[PDB]
Amino acid sequence: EGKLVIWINGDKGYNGLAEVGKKFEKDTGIKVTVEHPDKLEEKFPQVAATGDGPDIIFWAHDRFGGYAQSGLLAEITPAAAFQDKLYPFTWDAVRYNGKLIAYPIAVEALSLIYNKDLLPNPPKTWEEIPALDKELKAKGKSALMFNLQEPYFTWPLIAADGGYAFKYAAGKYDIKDVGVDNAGAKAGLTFLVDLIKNKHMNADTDYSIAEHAFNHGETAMTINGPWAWSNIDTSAVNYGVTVLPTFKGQPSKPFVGVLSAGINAASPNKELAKEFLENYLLTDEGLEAVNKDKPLGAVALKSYEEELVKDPRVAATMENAQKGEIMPNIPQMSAFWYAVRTAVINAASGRQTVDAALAAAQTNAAA
Amino acid sequence: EGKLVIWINGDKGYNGLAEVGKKFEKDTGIKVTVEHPDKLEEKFPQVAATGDGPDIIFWAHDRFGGYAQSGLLAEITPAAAFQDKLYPFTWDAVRYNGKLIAYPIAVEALSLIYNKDLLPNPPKTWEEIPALDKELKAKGKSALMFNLQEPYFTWPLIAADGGYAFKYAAGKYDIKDVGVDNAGAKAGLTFLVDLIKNKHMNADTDYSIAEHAFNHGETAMTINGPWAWSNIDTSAVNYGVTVLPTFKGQPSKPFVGVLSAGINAASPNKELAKEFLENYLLTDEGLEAVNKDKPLGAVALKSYEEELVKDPRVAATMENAQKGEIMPNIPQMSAFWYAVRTAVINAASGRQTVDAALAAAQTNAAA
Amino acid sequence: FHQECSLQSCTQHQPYVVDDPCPIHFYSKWYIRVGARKSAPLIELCVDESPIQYIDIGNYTVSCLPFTINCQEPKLGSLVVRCSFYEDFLEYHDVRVVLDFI
Amino acid sequence: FHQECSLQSCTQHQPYVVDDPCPIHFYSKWYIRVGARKSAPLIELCVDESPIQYIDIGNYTVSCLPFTINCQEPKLGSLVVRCSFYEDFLEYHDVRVVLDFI
Ligand SMILES: OC[C@H]1O[C@H](O[C@H]2[C@H](O)[C@@H](O)[C@@H](O)O[C@@H]2CO)[C@H](O)[C@@H](O)[C@@H]1O
Ligand SMILES: OC[C@H]1O[C@H](O[C@H]2[C@H](O)[C@@H](O)[C@@H](O)O[C@@H]2CO)[C@H](O)[C@@H](O)[C@@H]1O
Ligand SMILES: *[C@@H]1O[C@H](CO)[C@@H](O)[C@H](O)[C@H]1NC(C)=O
Ligand SMILES: *[C@@H]1O[C@H](CO)[C@@H](O)[C@H](O)[C@H]1NC(C)=O
Ligand SMILES: N=C(NO)NCC[C@H](N)C(=O)O
Ligand SMILES: N=C(NO)NCC[C@H](N)C(=O)O
Repeated sequence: EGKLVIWINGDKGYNGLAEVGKKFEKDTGIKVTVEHPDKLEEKFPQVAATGDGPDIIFWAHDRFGGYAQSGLLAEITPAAAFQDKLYPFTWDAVRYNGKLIAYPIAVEALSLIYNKDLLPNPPKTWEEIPALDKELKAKGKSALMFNLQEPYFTWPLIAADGGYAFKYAAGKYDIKDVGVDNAGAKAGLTFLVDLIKNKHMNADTDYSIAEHAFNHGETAMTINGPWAWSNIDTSAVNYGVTVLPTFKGQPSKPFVGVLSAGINAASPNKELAKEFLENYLLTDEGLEAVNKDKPLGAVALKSYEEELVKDPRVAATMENAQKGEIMPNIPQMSAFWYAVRTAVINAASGRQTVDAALAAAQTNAAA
Repeated sequence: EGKLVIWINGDKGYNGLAEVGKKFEKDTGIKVTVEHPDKLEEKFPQVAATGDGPDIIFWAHDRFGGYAQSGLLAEITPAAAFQDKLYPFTWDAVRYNGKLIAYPIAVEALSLIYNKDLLPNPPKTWEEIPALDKELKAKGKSALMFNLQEPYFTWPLIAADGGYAFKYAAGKYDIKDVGVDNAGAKAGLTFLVDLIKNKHMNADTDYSIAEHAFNHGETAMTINGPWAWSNIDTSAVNYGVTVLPTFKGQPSKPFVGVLSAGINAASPNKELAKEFLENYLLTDEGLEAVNKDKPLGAVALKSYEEELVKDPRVAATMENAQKGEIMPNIPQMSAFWYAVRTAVINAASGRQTVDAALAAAQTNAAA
Repeated sequence: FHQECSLQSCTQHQPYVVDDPCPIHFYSKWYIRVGARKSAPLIELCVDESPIQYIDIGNYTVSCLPFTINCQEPKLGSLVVRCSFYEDFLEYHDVRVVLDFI
Repeated sequence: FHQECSLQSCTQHQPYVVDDPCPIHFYSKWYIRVGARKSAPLIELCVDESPIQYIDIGNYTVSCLPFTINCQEPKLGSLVVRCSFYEDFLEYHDVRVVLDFI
C-alpha cells in the first residue's frame, strides 16, 4: 500500500502522534494517517478478522492475547539493543505464547487524585473516607467519586487484602486459579458496598459523573489515570496525584496496563510499521510529541521515563504501578472482566450480597 | 424544536424529497433536513426507544406494527377528504390496533425484469426457465439471477401454489395460523432448490451479485422492485418490467409493501410533520419531485398513480401487486421473516431438505 | 404461542436454577414487577447496562449466569422474565414465574 | 474449565434435540469438520450470514432452532459446536459431540 494507518483512542494525544507521522513522511514519503474511531478494541478484531483494518492499533496489552490467539497481530522481533531501551516487564506484558506481539508505549496505573483546595492533606486509608464524607456533606460536598461501572476502577480496593485475577505459575496463567471470591476480595467489595449503603457514594456513579463532579469542585477526590489529567488541567481545579489509599493496612493494588502498539497481521506495511514504532515513536522526541499533546503518564522507554518521573503525577503513577498487578493477557480476560463487572455492580446496587456476587463471579471467570 | 428531520433509505430519491422540503421551508421558515442513514429500520427503534431520533421515518409498513406496539409512532387522524385521495387498502396497511400510524406513500411489489436484447419474449412460466438457462449457457449467459438471501424475493414463488404468512380472519391476524410448510410452499421451494441442484442458480447469489450480473448483460432476467430501476437506467441494458412468471398455472404472489411515512411519537413537531406529509409531499407535485429523482413505482395517491400507471413498469408493478398479498404488520413478522429466511437459505444451500426446513420454520414462526 | 405463566417447583430456602421459559433465540432478562402491579416499575435483578439506584434485594439472587434464586417468593413483587427476540428487541413477551414449594 | 468432548445418547435414525454443551452467555454455532480432520474446513449447518456453496447434508439437520438432528454420525465428518462468548467473539472454544446409540 505504501501508507501507514494508525488507530488510537481519542482521549490520547493523536495530534502529537500525527506530528511524529509527518516527520516520518518527510523522511520516507510514506503518509501516516492517525484516526481515533470509537470502540477500537471492538472495531479492530471485527475488521481485522476479515483481513482489513489499520496497520497499527494502540490499546492496553490485556486485550492483545485474544488478538494473538486469532492471529490478528504480527509477531515483532526487535533487536536486543532496542529491547534494552524498554523496561523488561513491559516486554513480558506483550508476549503471548512465546511471541512478542506489540511494542510497549506507556505504563498505566490508577492513582488517587484530590482537590488541593478542598483537601490539602488527602487521606492515607480507605477507612477514614466515611468520616471525611460526613464532614464534607455539611458543606454540600462529597469525599470521593469514581467510576463504579468499570471493574478496573474498583479492583485496586478489591485486590488490596488478597484479591487477584489469574494466578501466574510456571510461566503461564492458570485459567482455573481465580481469586475474586477469597477473603480479601470479599472485604474489599464489602467496604465499597458499605460506602453506598451509608450514602457516601451512589451506585450509578460512572466515568462521566465522577469526572464532572471532580472537575467542577463538587467532590474532593476521584480515582483515575493519566488520560484524565488534561480535562482537569483546563478545569482550573487545583489538584494533586498521589498514592492510592491503603485498605486494612495493605496498599491498593491497581491493575497495571501497558499501552502498546500492535501491528495488523494483515498489513502489507509491516516493515514500515516497525520502522515507525522503533525509530520514530519510541524515542525521547517521539514520545515527547505525544505526551505534549496529551500526557501519557509513565512510559516504557526508560530514557524518557527518567525525564517524566520528575513530574510528581508520573511519580505517583509509578508508585501505584509498583504496588499493583500486571493484567493477564489470556483470552479468558473477557469472561473475567464481565464476571467481575457484573458482580461489582450487582453488589453496589443491592441486587446481590457481596458473598453471593463474588462466589458466582468466581465460578464463571474460572470456567 | 421548529425543525423537521426526515429519515429515508438511500436508494430512494432523497434529493427530490429535499426539494419538497425546501418549498416547505419557503412557505413556513421551518428547515427540513433529509438524511439517509444505513439500517434505518434498525436505527430508528433504537434511537426512538430512548425518546430521540428523526421526526419522520420512511419504511415499508410491515415494520410499523412492531413500532406501534412499543409506542414509537404518533397516531395520525387525517380528514376524510384526505383519506379518500389514497387507495383504501393502503390505509389498512398502516392501521395498527385500530389506529392509523403512518401515511402511505408508495405501493411496492416485485416484478420480472428482463433484458430485451437477450430475451425479447420473456417466459410466462417458471417451469420453462430451466430449458432457457440450458440454452443461454451455450452462449455463456444465464436465464435468471435474483437475491436468494432475502425471503422477500423468494416468497412470490413460494406463495403461488398455496403459501401464506399469517392468515387474516375476523379483522385480525392469527399468530398460530401460518402457511409456510403447506403443499404449495413445499412445491415452490422445491422448484427453487432444483434450480440450484441443476446449476441454473447459485446458492450464494445475493442482491449485489444479481444486480451486477443483470446490469452488465450477463443474465437475461432478474426479480426486483422500483428501487432498482435507476441503476439499470444508467447501465444501458435494454430492459422491460413485466408480470412475474406463473408456477403450476398460478400467478406468483409477491408480498405487497406500502412505503409509508411515520411520525416519531417523541417528536415535538407533530403538527408540522402532518402538514408536510399531507399538504406538500402527498400531492402530484410533491410525489413528482421524489419520483423524478428516483422512481417510486406505484403510489398510494390515486390522482398521481393515474399518471404513473402510464409507465409500463408501473403498470407491471400494479398487476403484480394485485396478484400478491399485503404484508402483515404484526410484531411477530420479525420471527416470521427470520424463520423463512433461514429455511430458504438452508434449503437453497443443501443444509436441509425442503420439507424439514419448512416444517421447522412453520413451528418457529407460528410460536 | 408463548405461555404467559410458568409454574415451577423448588425446595424452599435453597438454591434453585430457574428453568428459563424464554424460547431459543430469545434473550432472557429477569425483573421484579413491584407489588405484582402491572402499572408499577420493573426492577432489574441483573444490571447489565437509565438511572441505577441501590435496592436491597437481600439473599434472593444467588447468581445471574445462570439465573439462580434462593427458592422463595420475592418480597418486592412478582418474578418476571422478559423474552426479547435476537433479531428484533421490539418483539418481546413477558413470562411470570410462580413457585410451588416441595 | 470447558470440556472438549460431549458424549450424548439418542435413538438412532430418529429426531434428537442436541443437548447444547456451550455455557450460558455463549453463542452456539454448529459445524461439520470435514473428515474429522482439524486441518480440513468447517461446514456450517445453519447459514445465518463468505462464499456459500451447495452441499447436500441430506436428512441430517431436522431443525436449526432448536438444533435437532436425525440421530446419526454425519457422513461428511465430525459434529462440532463453536461456543462464542457474548461479550467477545474472540473468546471461543469448540466442543465435539459424539453419539452413543441406544
Ligand atoms: O474495566 C475493565 C477494563 O479495564 C481495562 O481498561 C482500562 C484501560 O486499560 C485504561 O487505559 C483506561 O482506558 O481505563 C480502562 C477502564 O475503563 C482493560 O484494559 C480493559 O480491557 C477492560 O475491559
Ligand atoms: O426479506 C424480508 C424483508 O422483506 C421486506 O423488505 C423489502 C422492502 O419492503 C422493499 O422496499 C425492498 O427494500 O426490499 C426489501 C427486501 O430486502 C420487508 O419490508 C422487511 O421488513 C423484511 O425484513
Ligand atoms: C433469605 O431471606 C429470607 C428473609 O425473608 C429468609 O426467610 C430465608 O430463609 C433466607 N434464605 C436463605 C438465607 O437461604
Ligand atoms: C437418513 O439418511 C441415512 C442415509 O445414510 C439413512 O441411513 C437414515 O436412515 C436416514 N434417516 C431418516 C430418513 O430418518
Ligand atoms: N467459520 C469460521 N472459521 O473458519 N468461524 C470462525 C469464528 C472464530 N471464533 C473467529 O473469529 O476466529
Ligand atoms: N426495563 C424496560 N422497560 O421499562 N425494558 C423495556 C424493553 C422492551 N422490550 C422495549 O424495548 O420496549
